Amino acid sequence: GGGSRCTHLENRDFVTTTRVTLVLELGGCVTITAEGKPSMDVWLDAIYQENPAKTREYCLHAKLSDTKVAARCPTMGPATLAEEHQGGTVCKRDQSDRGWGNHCGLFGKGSIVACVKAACEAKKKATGHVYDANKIVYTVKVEPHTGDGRKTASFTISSEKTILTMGEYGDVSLLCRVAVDLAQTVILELDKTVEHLPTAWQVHRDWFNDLALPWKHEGAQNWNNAERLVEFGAPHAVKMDVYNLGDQTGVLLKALAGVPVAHIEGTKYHLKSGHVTCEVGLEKLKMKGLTYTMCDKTKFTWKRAPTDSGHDTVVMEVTFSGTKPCRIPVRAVAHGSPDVNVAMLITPNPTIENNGFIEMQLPPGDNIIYVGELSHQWFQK
Amino acid sequence: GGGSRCTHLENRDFVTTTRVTLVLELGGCVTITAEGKPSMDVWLDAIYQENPAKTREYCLHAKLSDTKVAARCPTMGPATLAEEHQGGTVCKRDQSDRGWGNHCGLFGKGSIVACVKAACEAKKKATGHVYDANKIVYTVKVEPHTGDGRKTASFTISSEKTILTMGEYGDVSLLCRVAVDLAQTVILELDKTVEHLPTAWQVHRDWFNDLALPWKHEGAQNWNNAERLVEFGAPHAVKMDVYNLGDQTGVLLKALAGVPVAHIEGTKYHLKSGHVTCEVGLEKLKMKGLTYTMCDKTKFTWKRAPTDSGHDTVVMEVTFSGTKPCRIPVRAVAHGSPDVNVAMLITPNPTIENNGFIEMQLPPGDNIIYVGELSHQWFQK
Amino acid sequence: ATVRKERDGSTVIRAEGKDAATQVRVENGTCVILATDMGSWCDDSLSYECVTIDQGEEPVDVDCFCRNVDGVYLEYGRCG
Amino acid sequence: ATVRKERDGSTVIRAEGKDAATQVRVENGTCVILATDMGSWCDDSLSYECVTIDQGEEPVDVDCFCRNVDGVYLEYGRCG
Repeated sequence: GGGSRCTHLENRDFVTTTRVTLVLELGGCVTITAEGKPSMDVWLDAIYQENPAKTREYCLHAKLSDTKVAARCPTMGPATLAEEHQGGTVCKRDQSDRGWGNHCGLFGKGSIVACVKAACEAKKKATGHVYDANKIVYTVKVEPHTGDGRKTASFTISSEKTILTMGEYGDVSLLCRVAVDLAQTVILELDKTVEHLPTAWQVHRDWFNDLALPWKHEGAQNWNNAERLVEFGAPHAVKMDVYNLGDQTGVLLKALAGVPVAHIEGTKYHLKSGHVTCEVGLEKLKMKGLTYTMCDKTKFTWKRAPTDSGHDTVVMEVTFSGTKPCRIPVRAVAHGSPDVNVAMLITPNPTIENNGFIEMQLPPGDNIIYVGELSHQWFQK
Repeated sequence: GGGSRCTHLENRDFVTTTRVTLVLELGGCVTITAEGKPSMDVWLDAIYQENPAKTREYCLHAKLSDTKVAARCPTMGPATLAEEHQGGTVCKRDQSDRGWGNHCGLFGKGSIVACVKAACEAKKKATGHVYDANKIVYTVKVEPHTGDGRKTASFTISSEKTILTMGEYGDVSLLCRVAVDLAQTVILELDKTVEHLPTAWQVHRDWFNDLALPWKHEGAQNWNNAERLVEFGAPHAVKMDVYNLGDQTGVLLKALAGVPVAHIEGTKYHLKSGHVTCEVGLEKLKMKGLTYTMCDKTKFTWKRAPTDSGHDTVVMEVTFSGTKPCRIPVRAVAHGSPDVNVAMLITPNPTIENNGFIEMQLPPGDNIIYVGELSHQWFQK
Repeated sequence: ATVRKERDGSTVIRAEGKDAATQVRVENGTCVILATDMGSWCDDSLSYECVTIDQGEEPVDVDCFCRNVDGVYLEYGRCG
Repeated sequence: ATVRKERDGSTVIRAEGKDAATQVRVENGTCVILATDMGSWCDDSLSYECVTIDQGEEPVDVDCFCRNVDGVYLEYGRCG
């Protein structure tokens, strides 16, 4: 290998002195090049919190039960049910036409009230967790970009500095700072059912807090705003039906279309987006191969011929049949100028080790790459 | 009894010559008064069709299965799956980043395709039936509005005339005509589940035909437009997940809020609204009690004293202790004028029968009602 | 259908789908059950007044009515 | 996990949740299964290419990879 992960990412930056200030975005990576120093790949691997605090939970499908209706005749005042002043109920007061044909002395509008008990169907809740800046962890990884190893530093708000040992390449120092409103960021999940849905979504707390659904805190007996999922039928003399507004999963998933899907790995809740600013100290970085002799120019073979890296750099792989380890002779000419070298190594000291990957920058136009006496025509766009 | 149903309805008209042209609305009723003829209550009882034709059915919850993903490297053309040209599948073509780390010679975007089989979950269909003007039936009922019997006439487009026999009251002729676009009116139902929902709703066919859901005709193997309930995840090198958009019941019931709930009684599908225009012939109607002597003025008792009918008429009930049957003496004076009768009978020939209900119109102001020598003060608003 | 007298003087008729369009005897009166949407007894229930109709009156806008018995209520589940 | 050779020369590894972060032997090669969302076998399945990584290359953006064996596919249900 030798740092091939960065060579694959879409968001790749090159930073080319002792310190270097970089911004590390989740899903991106940075390659640091420095004269007389090995190249380093640095990236923000994760931003997560273990066991974040739960927020309120929402009901997606109400379980409606024990519907009761009371009526009073014209002049006889309001119709009442005990369930009007109880928790876990949804009530509606209305008026019905009354007369001699339904036990009233007068013809007119009489009071009618219908109440229903409202609970949540099993496995039909939407849950949330909120982040806390004092408990977030951010993982920064460093790997030598040599082409022949990966180290991890974990940071909090309180622990901003770390020194990583890059084996034989010396030491690298990292001073990282984190940067939106974490206490206003919620990670939303739905209870699992037979259908396949994403793991979770990251939403703004104010949006999560406005969902038109019944809600409660874990452990509460009843649901608040349960009327959101109840519909009352037209009143008859003494009868008024109560209906369900149905399963809200489709409603919620439609509103979540385009919202970023987040990941949960055990007790780790991952932020979908974010960045960290680092100071990378290269003063203790040393090159490996200050003792190795030049590779025999005639013993190379193209394993993978020169190809576009996707980042306006050229990548290749060579096989070596001579004495190992050795420092690889690499150069490139502008077609028509065989004397001047126009190759700018991203892998600065390519070395064949006992059991090869070279990356270079080139000026636009017709060029010829040389890995020893192994040659290849290359046009830089 | 004696025609007390009409006295209870909110939509009540009075029509006061041999023929009479009326409009009969569903949920409404008409009282016909005619000099030297008994009063009649006429109403449109129902507009229905037995066994209407089924329309397309919609899926509310997709059952997703056998998800397969195929990928090709940059330059290697499109990724394909057999399921792309099959029925009962949902497919999405996309591009994924590829390189040496996932078996491609080049770095770049490679083609990726994901396919899923899409069926409907059991009891998760929305069905429709469409009306046909050539098969609609409309039921008109007639009942003597006497206060001491109900007859039904069924009409079609082909059979517009009928003669009903009102027992001793003679005969009544009816010539009825029907009147929106029936072939563009759909009655929508959802399959029954554990929750309580209305029986059905009456919708416009063009609205029913635009529902953004998978659809099919009964008996078809697959669903059309099944992609409406599928969501594809972000593509990785060779893997792309496929998710469900969830149960659409809540989506559909939200759109049906305020839409009129319709009724199904066996094989009868009832229209929620509609009217019929009738010609009612009264030429063969005769009064009953042309032989009965006057009731004894002193043998009445208020069973229910004068009360507002709700239709700017006065209703009451009397008990009689003398010789039966007899014609009830009824009158009313404007307070200050004991000579002049200001009572306008809606029950024109009130009769006490062997095992009583009187309805009158009155001019505004202070009045006194007399049922024999039984009296009652009445202020007309 | 089953009948039970509550401690508040009320009477509760518990009905199922079989009881549709039947007439039952409650104390020294009778009640007519005309509800069309009844099923087997459960939590998904509806409970309301089974209105007493005075002698010589026709019932209006009710699918449960009584004669010669006061304070009657109907309850039914909608399962099955 | 179970292995089966199809008539088209392909190989199908059928895995469950127990198979997460395991290495299996397929013909004269080995495959590493790293899918984290696996469950018991059913209709609610996912099937894709378990990509062969060339010698001296590190796998990138794959949760199933093989060495010294060609045309391998992974399939898993997501029930339980």
